[PDB]
Amino acid sequence: TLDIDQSIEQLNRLILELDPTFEP
Amino acid sequence: TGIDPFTGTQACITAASAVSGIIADLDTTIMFATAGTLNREGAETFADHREGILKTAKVLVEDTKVLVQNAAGSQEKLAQAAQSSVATITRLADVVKLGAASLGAEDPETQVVLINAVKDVAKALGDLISATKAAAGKVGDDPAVWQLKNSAKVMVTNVTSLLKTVKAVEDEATKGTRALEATTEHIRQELAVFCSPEPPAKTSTPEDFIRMTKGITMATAKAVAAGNSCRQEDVIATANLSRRAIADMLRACKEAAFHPEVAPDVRLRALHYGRECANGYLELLDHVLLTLQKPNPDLKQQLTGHSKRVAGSVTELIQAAEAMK
Repeated sequence: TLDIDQSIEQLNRLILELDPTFEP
Repeated sequence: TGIDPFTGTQACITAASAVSGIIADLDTTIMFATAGTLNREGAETFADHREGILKTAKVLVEDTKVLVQNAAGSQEKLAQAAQSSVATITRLADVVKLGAASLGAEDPETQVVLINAVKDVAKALGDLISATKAAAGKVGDDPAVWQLKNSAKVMVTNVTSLLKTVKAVEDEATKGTRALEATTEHIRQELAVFCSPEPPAKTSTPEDFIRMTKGITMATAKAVAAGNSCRQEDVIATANLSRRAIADMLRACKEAAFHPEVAPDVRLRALHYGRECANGYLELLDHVLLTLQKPNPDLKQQLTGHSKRVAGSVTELIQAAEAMK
């Protein structure tokens, strides 16, 4: 289980996965 | 065979219509809430709805991934992905509405902030479903595939914004509650110290002890006022005042009681009603916390009884002080 503190972390990384301008 | 190969596309169109209705439904609720008519359901702490919001929000993140991944591929799989996401946002909207309503009609500004946060998600889903349609069965290079990924980030960005709003809301909704709890623990630590067999730091006079006892009067009234107003700022002020007033009364009581010129029965009596007063007072604060969680007329009337219990000990405390001379 995950709470809001960790969900917002995984989801800010997920925003960068999806972000097609961001590709290291 | 001419099997229907626009069902996915069709699901996107039907999904767009549904999402339009949810947004319209959230605008309606913002209207009611702004007017102050979106009432709390008795109690039903925000902490309850928070879980349902967060749980549904994570499901919506999966539905986002499924939409992105399934835009290229089966019409049927695209149709399925569109339908799933619309079901989830319907549910997410509904649980957020319940969470905002649980804040109570006296905080309408925050209620509208919360509903708008989920409305923003709804809008982002509409755009996402629109982008999958434009990208329906297109391959990587296509700008529609670029646009689909970009649309999906503008979706998850909104989702995390919802989650951030929820976190900010809950902290503000309990800042006074959590301050008052901190005060009750400090009082307990003070009272454990008061009751401990170790002597006070010094002796004092009945007049020093008396001037602290009168402090209880102003603090009890203040606490009753915060429980009736339920204003987090009054709850903060009560917390601060209550902590000092009870701490001070306990210090002076023990110092006065241990003064050599005090007879053992009068010291004994003073210590007893010092403890009694603090304990009656902790029960008053505990009733205040109950009132804050379900602020109905019933609990508030009961504040009168708690105030009387403190006052009864105060009378004893004042007569005990006078009897130290």
